[PDB]
Amino acid sequence: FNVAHGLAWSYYIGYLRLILPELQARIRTYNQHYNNLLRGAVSQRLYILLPLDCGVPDNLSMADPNIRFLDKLPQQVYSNSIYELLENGQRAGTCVLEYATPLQTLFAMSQYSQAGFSREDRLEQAKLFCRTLEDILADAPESQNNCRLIAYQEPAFSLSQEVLRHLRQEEKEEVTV
Amino acid sequence: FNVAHGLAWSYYIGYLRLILPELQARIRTYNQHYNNLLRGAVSQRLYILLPLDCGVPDNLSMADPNIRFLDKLPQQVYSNSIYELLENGQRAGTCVLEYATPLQTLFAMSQYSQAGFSREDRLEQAKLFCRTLEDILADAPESQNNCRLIAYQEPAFSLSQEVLRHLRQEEKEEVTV
Ligand SMILES: CCn1nc(C)cc1C(=O)Nc1nc2cc(C(N)=O)ccc2n1C[C@H](O)c1ccccc1
Ligand SMILES: CCn1nc(C)cc1C(=O)Nc1nc2cc(C(N)=O)ccc2n1C[C@H](O)c1ccccc1
Ligand SMILES: [Ca+2]
Ligand SMILES: [Ca+2]
Repeated sequence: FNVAHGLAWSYYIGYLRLILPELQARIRTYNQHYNNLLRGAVSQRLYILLPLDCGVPDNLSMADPNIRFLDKLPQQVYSNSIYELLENGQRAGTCVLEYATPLQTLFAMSQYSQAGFSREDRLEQAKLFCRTLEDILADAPESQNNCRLIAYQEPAFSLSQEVLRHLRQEEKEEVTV
Repeated sequence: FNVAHGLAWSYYIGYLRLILPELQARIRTYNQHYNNLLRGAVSQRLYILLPLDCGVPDNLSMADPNIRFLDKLPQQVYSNSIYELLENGQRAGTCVLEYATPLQTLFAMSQYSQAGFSREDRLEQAKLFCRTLEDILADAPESQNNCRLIAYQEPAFSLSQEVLRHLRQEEKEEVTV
């Protein structure tokens, strides 16, 4: 009994597979502007946050003030937000960012006593969710190239630094190959 | 590996548990009107259609012309539609009706070759989805009393007659106990 299997297939089949094909185009179009204006550039991939603690806030800035809302991404109806990642008050990167909503279900199940679903169970299923979604995106046409999973366990931490590490690695890969 | 487990928990935790508490109130309020006007009454439970063939049309009338859109249910934002069930052109019942959207995921997976998910698999998981959702609603507070699952296999059929059978049984139970 692994709720993560169905959660990952539902998230892919019912959302990612539908939104991702439009995204590269929406982002390029925006980047004409962003460039001419702030000489900036938004990464072309959807960055999906996968906190293993299944903590999804209503606004990213609350999880880290160095993650600042910049703009809504226009449509070519799906709402997607571009954020700037700050270091010492300076813009260090920009990207389309959002949390994987299925993790909220895992959180809610761990607080729903009738489910018999412990915090240990929640963590196990959050990891399984990440692995399954990775497997799906690996076999998937282009979708894998249109997004990046950012999974992290917080100790008992800077989310903006984690995202910047990925953005910088993404650029490195782009220019070296 | 059973995607139905996660589909059913996600459908409950992320939708049914959230909508059902408002529903009895929305329906009672509407029924003041419906009564004073057409001397009719809308059943107080959400009827969820669970076709085991995972065929979900964009409009109910296409699955059966004796299922006719009547009105949108007002809010106390969730969109819910009241339908009239016809027999020989006459109104025989009314209820809030909708398909269980997770079955669409099962359908899409059966057409997504990379999933390795056959029609046999789809049927097996559609049944498991129904059973799991029933189990969840059975342990759930009031939610079980605020909705009714209508699961059916179509041969190789009148959907309105299936729904009316349930509505009439529901009334019988109400008046006898
Ligand atoms: C069903 C897919 N899924 N499975 C799991 C598990 C988690 C998700 C998921 O995350 N879904 C989802 N993400 C969305 C993002 C936006 C946006 N970015 O504006 C808008 C709607 C979004 N939906 C909802 C979807 O369209 C829908 C389904 C049924 C009925 C109405 C709507
Ligand atoms: C996530 C829950 N789920 N799991 C499976 C599996 C199927 C469903 C499902 O059916 N979901 C759903 N049913 C909806 C009905 C209405 C209406 N009747 O207006 C509006 C939104 C509705 N959603 C979407 C939900 O709000 C949402 C999730 C993530 C992001 C944005 C929205
Ligand atoms: Ca956290
Ligand atoms: Ca059918």
